[PDB]
Amino acid sequence: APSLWKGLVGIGLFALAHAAFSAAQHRSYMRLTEKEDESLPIDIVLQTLLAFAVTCYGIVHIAGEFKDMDATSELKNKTFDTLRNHPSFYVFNHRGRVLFRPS
Amino acid sequence: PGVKLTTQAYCKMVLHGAKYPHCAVNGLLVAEKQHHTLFVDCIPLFHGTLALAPMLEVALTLIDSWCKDHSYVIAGYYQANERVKDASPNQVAEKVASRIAEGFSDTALIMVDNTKFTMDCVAPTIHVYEHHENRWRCRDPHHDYCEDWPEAQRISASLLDSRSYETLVDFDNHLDDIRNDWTNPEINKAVLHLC
Repeated sequence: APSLWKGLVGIGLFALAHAAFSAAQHRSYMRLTEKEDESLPIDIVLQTLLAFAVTCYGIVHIAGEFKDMDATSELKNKTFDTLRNHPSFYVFNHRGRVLFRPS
Repeated sequence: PGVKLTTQAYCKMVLHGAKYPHCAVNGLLVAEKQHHTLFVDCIPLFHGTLALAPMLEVALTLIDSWCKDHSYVIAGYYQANERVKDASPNQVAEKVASRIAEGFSDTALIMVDNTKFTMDCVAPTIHVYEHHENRWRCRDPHHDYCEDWPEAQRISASLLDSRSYETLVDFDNHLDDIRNDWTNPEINKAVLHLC
């Protein structure tokens, strides 16, 4: 799922860049002709707004963690069996050691 | 009085010890009450700190609830120490032995050794202590407590070689996982199939 969102964001960014290039070409043509104070066509403006909204949707979905405020639910499935043993004090005197000695 | 146990109980005890080779293990043997003492099967009680009675309270009460359902009786209680160089019963073990001896007239304490605990077991590797309410604490030097030593050796070797002893469940796992039972059905099917 995240890969699809990343691809959609990339496609939206590419569409935005293409709309930018089209607007730049429009302004370059406008500089050619005297007067004719007209705005850029509305179709490209709608396309760039569509690219603005599409990339704005996946940018929220990419980084969603929203971890729970309560910390009692994170030590909830953990049992006391694993907590009893500690990495610090570790005695290497067990029957399994001499059981596994020969293979 | 001779002591005799079924290879199923011994295999269960050995596999319970193998499941947690780093902490002390506990077990309860079950007999039939209707001179030699015949054992039917064993149920593993707890593991870890192994110094708590009120959990043993619930364990033993549920054990009794099960014995009055299938017409069984509790014979003895077995415990293995953590350190390899330790073959002496503890105070809690003696207390449980006296508690069981109040009801039943024959409770043997089984100490599982750690020095001779390897892949290819010789045979007995079991310490039998006979305790009572008085200061009588005697350990039997050596006798025969199992029926078919070669066959039992073969089943034990097959069970230990094949990594199928992770299905063994404990009473603590029953509390943590209600899904898991504590009668060891798969173990019973396996020992029946092997024979």
